[PDB]
Amino acid sequence: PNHPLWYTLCDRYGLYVVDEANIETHGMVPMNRLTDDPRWLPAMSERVTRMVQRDRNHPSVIIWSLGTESGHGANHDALYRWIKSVDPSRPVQYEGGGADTTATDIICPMYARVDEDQPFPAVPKWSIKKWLSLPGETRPLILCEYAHAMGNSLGGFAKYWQAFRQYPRLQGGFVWDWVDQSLIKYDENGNPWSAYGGDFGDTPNDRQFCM
Amino acid sequence: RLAVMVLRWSDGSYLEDQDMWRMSGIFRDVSLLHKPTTQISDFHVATRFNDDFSRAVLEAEVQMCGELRDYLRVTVSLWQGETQVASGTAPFGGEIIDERGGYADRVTLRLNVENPKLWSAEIPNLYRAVVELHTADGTLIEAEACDVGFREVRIENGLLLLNGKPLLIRGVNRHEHHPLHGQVMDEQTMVQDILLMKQNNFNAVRCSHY
Ligand SMILES: [Mg+2]
Ligand code: NA
Ligand code: NA
Repeated sequence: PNHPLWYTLCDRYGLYVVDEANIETHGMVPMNRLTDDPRWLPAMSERVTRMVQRDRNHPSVIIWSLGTESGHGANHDALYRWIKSVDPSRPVQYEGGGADTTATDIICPMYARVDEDQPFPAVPKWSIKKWLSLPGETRPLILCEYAHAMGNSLGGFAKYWQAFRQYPRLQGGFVWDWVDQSLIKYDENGNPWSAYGGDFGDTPNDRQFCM
Repeated sequence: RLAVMVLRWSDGSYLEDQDMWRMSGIFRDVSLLHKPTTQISDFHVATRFNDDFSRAVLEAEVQMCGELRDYLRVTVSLWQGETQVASGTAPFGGEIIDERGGYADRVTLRLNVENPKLWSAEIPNLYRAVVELHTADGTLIEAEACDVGFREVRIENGLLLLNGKPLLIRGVNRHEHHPLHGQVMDEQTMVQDILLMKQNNFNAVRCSHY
């Protein structure tokens, strides 16, 4: 959840908002080790329920999100249902566990390509065009992360948009991401320079991946 | 002496506007058939399965014409080569259907078949079904027959399935045509067509358009 003033500003200028619970357990092995564990349910619930209680009156918030990159646990299913019950006014989405689990109203893959399948074991990323038409699937598809803009990037961006326009059920996506996460450091003359991971003696690190 | 007057054009022509040569005459076989007074007038064969296809039930509905008598019987027998695998016999008089009763001139036979050999274009396994109309005592009146292939065709979850697996149609459209004889068909030509089709990885055909 963002600084409270952000929602105000989005109400007034006009932007659609995905409001997301503070839940990400990426580094667990496997990814759902905590979110499938009922002993971590109360801790998780407070991060979803308190977001809904604070933010439920802003018109700019149109979709609720259960977090990100935490696999798919039974805690997600319970919390998905909690939201659908106290606030029917907004769809709920969540990406973990293959983008199309029983915990999401919207097929929300990350980095799924337009025409090319990436058939990973257990959690494949199908081409988005193919994904809509998988036997028995009916939901809309909106990428929660796509077109990773790291460095000299964004090649093939046109290809997504040609598809978004041609397919009614392909309803677009959220580019990753807005602003470089670099920090300021100074030399011996007082000149500032932009820094990434590693530049503070911080280790282990992931270098330029923060930009 | 037979006399047949064949009209090129009729009200039937309005429903026969296929993209093809427009011709006329007696272009398929003529024949003469002799049936008894008490006879088999129609018959239906069905095959349905359990979930893994290890058990089948063959269901055959048979209809008769002529005078109805208690001594009359039908036997449907299922053969694989020279081995009889199943058999059923019953008197006429179907299940009750409504407030007025049932078909006294009809009978349904149900035969159980364990681990049936299934029909597909990949392996066209066939059984021979023989339908006998006869007396209780076992005196034949007449017999009809057909080839039987045990297969299920259903659509589920948006997929066309054959015996539970999703099909991939390698098909072609085929009109009935010969350059010398026009629209008359013969066995030699038909067999020639089927061999070429299968030699060229086709598995399906559409009877365009009749
Ligand atoms: Mg036409
Ligand atoms: Na669209
Ligand atoms: Na990053």
